[PDB]
Amino acid sequence: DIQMTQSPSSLSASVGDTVTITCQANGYLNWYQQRRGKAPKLLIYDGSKLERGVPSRFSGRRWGQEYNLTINNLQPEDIATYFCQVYEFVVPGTRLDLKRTVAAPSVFIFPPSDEQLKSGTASVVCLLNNFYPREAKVQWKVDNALQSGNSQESVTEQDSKDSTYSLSSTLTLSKADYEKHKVYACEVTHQGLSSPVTKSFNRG
Amino acid sequence: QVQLLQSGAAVTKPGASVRVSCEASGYNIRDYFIHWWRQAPGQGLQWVGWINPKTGQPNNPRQFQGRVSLTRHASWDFDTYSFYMDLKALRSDDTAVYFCARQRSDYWDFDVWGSGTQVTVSSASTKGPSVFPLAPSTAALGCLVKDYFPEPVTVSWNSGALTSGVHTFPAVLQSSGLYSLSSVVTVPSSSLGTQTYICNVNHKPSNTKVDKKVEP
Amino acid sequence: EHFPNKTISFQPPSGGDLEITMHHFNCRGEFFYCNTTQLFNSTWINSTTIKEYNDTIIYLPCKIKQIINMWQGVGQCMYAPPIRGKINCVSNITGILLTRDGGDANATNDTETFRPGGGNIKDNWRSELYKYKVVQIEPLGIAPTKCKRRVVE
Amino acid sequence: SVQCTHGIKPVVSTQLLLNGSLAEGEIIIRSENLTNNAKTIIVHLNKSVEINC
Ligand SMILES: *[C@@H]1O[C@H](CO)[C@@H](O[C@@H]2O[C@H](CO)[C@@H](O[C@@H]3O[C@H](CO[C@H]4O[C@H](CO)[C@@H](O)[C@H](O)[C@@H]4O)[C@@H](O)[C@H](O[C@H]4O[C@H](CO)[C@@H](O)[C@H](O)[C@@H]4O[C@H]4O[C@H](CO)[C@@H](O)[C@H](O)[C@@H]4O)[C@@H]3O)[C@H](O)[C@H]2NC(C)=O)[C@H](O)[C@H]1NC(C)=O
Ligand SMILES: *[C@@H]1O[C@H](CO)[C@@H](O[C@@H]2O[C@H](CO)[C@@H](O[C@@H]3O[C@H](CO)[C@@H](O)[C@H](O[C@H]4O[C@H](CO)[C@@H](O)[C@H](O)[C@@H]4O)[C@@H]3O)[C@H](O)[C@H]2NC(C)=O)[C@H](O)[C@H]1NC(C)=O
Ligand SMILES: *[C@@H]1O[C@H](CO)[C@@H](O[C@@H]2O[C@H](CO)[C@@H](O)[C@H](O)[C@H]2NC(C)=O)[C@H](O)[C@H]1NC(C)=O
Ligand SMILES: *[C@@H]1O[C@H](CO)[C@@H](O[C@@H]2O[C@H](CO)[C@@H](O)[C@H](O)[C@H]2NC(C)=O)[C@H](O)[C@H]1NC(C)=O
Ligand SMILES: *[C@@H]1O[C@H](CO)[C@@H](O[C@@H]2O[C@H](CO)[C@@H](O)[C@H](O)[C@H]2NC(C)=O)[C@H](O)[C@H]1NC(C)=O
Ligand SMILES: *[C@@H]1O[C@H](CO)[C@@H](O[C@@H]2O[C@H](CO)[C@@H](O)[C@H](O)[C@H]2NC(C)=O)[C@H](O)[C@H]1NC(C)=O
Ligand SMILES: *[C@@H]1O[C@H](CO)[C@@H](O)[C@H](O)[C@H]1NC(C)=O
Ligand SMILES: *[C@@H]1O[C@H](CO)[C@@H](O)[C@H](O)[C@H]1NC(C)=O
Ligand SMILES: *[C@@H]1O[C@H](CO)[C@@H](O)[C@H](O)[C@H]1NC(C)=O
Ligand SMILES: *[C@@H]1O[C@H](CO)[C@@H](O)[C@H](O)[C@H]1NC(C)=O
Ligand SMILES: *[C@@H]1O[C@H](CO)[C@@H](O)[C@H](O)[C@H]1NC(C)=O
Repeated sequence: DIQMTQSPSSLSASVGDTVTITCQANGYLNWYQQRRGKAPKLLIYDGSKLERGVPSRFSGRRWGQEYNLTINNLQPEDIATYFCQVYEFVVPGTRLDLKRTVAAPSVFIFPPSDEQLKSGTASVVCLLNNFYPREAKVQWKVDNALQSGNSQESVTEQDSKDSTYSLSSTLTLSKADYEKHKVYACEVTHQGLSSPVTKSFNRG
Repeated sequence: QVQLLQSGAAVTKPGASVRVSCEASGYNIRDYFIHWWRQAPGQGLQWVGWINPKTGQPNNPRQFQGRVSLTRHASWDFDTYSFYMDLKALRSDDTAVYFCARQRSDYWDFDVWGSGTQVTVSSASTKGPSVFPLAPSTAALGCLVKDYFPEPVTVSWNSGALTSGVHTFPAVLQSSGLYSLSSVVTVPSSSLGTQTYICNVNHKPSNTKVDKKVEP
Repeated sequence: EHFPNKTISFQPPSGGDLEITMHHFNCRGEFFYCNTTQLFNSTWINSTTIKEYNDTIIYLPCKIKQIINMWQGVGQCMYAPPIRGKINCVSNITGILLTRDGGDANATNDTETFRPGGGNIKDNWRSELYKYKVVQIEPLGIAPTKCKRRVVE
Repeated sequence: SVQCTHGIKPVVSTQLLLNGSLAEGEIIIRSENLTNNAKTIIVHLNKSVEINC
């Protein structure tokens, strides 16, 4: 029986800083850092021993059962995911990115053509662009009514230039429940924006 | 030097059999263990098993036992190997990348890692891409790449010339097994409604290009 | 005792070469490959029901091979000539080689599985020379004393 | 301390330890770590069961 835990895993830091992550374990720990869709790379093994061909900024603090991995002078290339690996159990990991780059989102609605309805399908999307932090609420409403369990939401990677984000909210509808209400709103509340914002659209 | 490499992407139908390979030749491989790791998309890693090149002895967790199988095929000089898996009776939500790694010491540290092979399984078999326009009323503009399978598809605007503030959202898959992703580009506020753009895509698994002339 | 609360289960070898899936040994010149799959399944939950049985003898099929690479890549390929007459072997079963199986990352169902076979040939000896350490004696020692060598004037 | 060891047989076997020795104490379990599944698990018996093949 080997138990695993992690730091709150929702952490961010600025360039040229130092951050600490925590793992609780009762075995051998090997730190792995992983890019997006790439094979993870071994970083620190045995808690404190440092692997050959690794930047010297890393460190390992073996104290009791707690574990630390402090990175110095945070550089842009350090933006990745980190997790501690034991024999079998592997923790979900951590998410690391730049911080504080606040930007107000903007709901963007684009009514489609009638062409896809000829094929018996409707599809409209609510877009949330240029915002940070990620957490927010994006929903659809039919003449300002509840709508849930019918939209698929996707978020692009962290925006490289402005250190921002962008959220997409694609909605699928049937025939009758689409044109029954001409105008819809997509209200979004977010930390970046000062006050919650609602949108309107027309088809013509 | 170690050049641990993994084969290319493979797609199979539900309930069928799939095979993914991995090779290692750049060191004394007759003595280090090999491990397989699979990672569900948007989720942490997951152990698959460990195989000994000495005897080919496999080992599996509880859930994957029976369904999975591990095998090695040595060369005559014991210098170049080729490790193969086989996941019989593929299930629905098992679409994940599969990693081959190497064990360095008794500390269970893995140094060398394979390239990784993308394996996806679903119904709604191979077909071309169809692109449905969005007509705008700063702003944006999207070319919804609907009803295509399987991944991936190239995306570009105006022969790739005009890519002002592109935002290609990752391909989210629906229940139907037909992939759909939204791609938008930053555009001015008052200038839209009169300008015309074009979206061009290519689906390598089906090898069909459709050019769409998006209009207000 | 060595595991807290988990019931134990057994299964035959899950695959690999014939030297692992099989019980390999030697008799008087020729080599045997006995399946031994009826001795490596069971389960044990709480010992509530004592499944008393009669004195049933167990018969194990045993294929016989001649061309063995009994060492993986360092032993020469062999060919044992057939041995004349009936051959019978009686021996001792003193130890069994086991191997655990990994757990799950979501929820263990209070059980662990053991599988026979496996292990390089070294383990067959590490289980016997386990009580021998080799040292050298350093027979020179130094210590204070109240005798000073009475040197002649 | 002994001058040198007792007899040892070079018998070779894979799944079972045929014709070896016995430990008078009890059923012993030996490993590097039982918590590490990679290493083999060696069990030792105190009441040898005869084999006949
Ligand atoms: C754990 O421990 C057990 C118990 O010791 C052990 O089993 C013993 O194995 C050995 C060898 O595997 C057995 O020794 C052989 O026994 C047979 C039995 O023959 C009897 O019957 C004949 C008549 O049919 C009588 O003539 C004979 O005297 C016996 O009563 C012998 O026939 C064998 O003799 C051969 O080997 C001798 C070695 O010195 C030679 O002197 C003899 O001439 C024979 O040699 C022939 O074969 C050779 C190749 O092997 C060849 O080179 C020669 O030129 C010649 O052709 C042999 O003594 C012993 O009986 C087993 N014990 C019991 C109780 O049966 C297990 O093997 C051990 N565990 C493991 C894993 O091995
Ligand atoms: C494989 O087996 C080996 C045994 O052969 C096993 O070694 C064990 O390691 C753990 C930790 O890795 C040890 O736990 C320590 O025990 C000492 C006993 O005095 C405690 O003092 C320790 O606490 C301090 O240890 C730190 C060391 O720097 C201190 O800095 C800190 O202040 C802590 O307070 C700690 O609890 C254990 O003693 C050994 N030996 C055993 C268990 O026999 C190894 O862990 C195994 N590998 C696994 C399980 O992955
Ligand atoms: C040892 O006995 C087992 C008994 O389970 C054999 O396992 C069977 O192998 C056959 C191969 O033709 C399979 O079709 C069966 O499904 C297996 N299980 C059962 C319960 O029959 C095993 O094959 C035997 N060893 C060898 C080398 O044949
Ligand atoms: C296999 O086990 C049996 C059971 O103990 C052994 O039988 C005795 O072994 C001792 C070993 O010191 C001998 O001194 C006795 O003479 C044996 N017989 C009896 C009736 O006690 C047997 O010897 C073991 N096999 C081998 C090859 O030693
Ligand atoms: C062989 O070892 C087993 C244990 O590994 C012995 O069984 C134990 O014997 C003691 C002796 O009083 C009892 O207190 C325990 O309850 C027994 N345990 C079990 C699980 O039954 C066994 O007696 C030993 N036999 C020989 C011949 O040495
Ligand atoms: C070992 O096995 C052999 C053969 O399997 C046994 O020899 C048999 O012994 C019985 C009883 O003495 C006879 O009825 C048979 O005719 C013998 N031959 C055969 C082919 O069965 C031998 O007794 C066994 N010895 C031990 C100690 O188990
Ligand atoms: C690991 O992090 C903790 C978190 O507060 C902190 O005490 C220190 O940086 C480390 N603890 C150690 C080394 O014991
Ligand atoms: C030799 O023959 C065996 C027989 O099956 C075959 O598996 C192997 O691929 C052949 N080649 C080599 C180099 O072993
Ligand atoms: C295991 O069994 C012991 C005694 O039978 C009991 O005290 C304990 O609560 C059980 N569960 C665990 C997780 O130890
Ligand atoms: C051995 O035990 C397992 C445990 O369930 C059982 O399924 C199997 O039928 C038994 N026999 C064989 C030959 O595997
Ligand atoms: C072995 O013992 C177990 C537990 O008592 C029992 O379930 C099983 O039927 C027994 N098998 C034989 C062949 O005696």
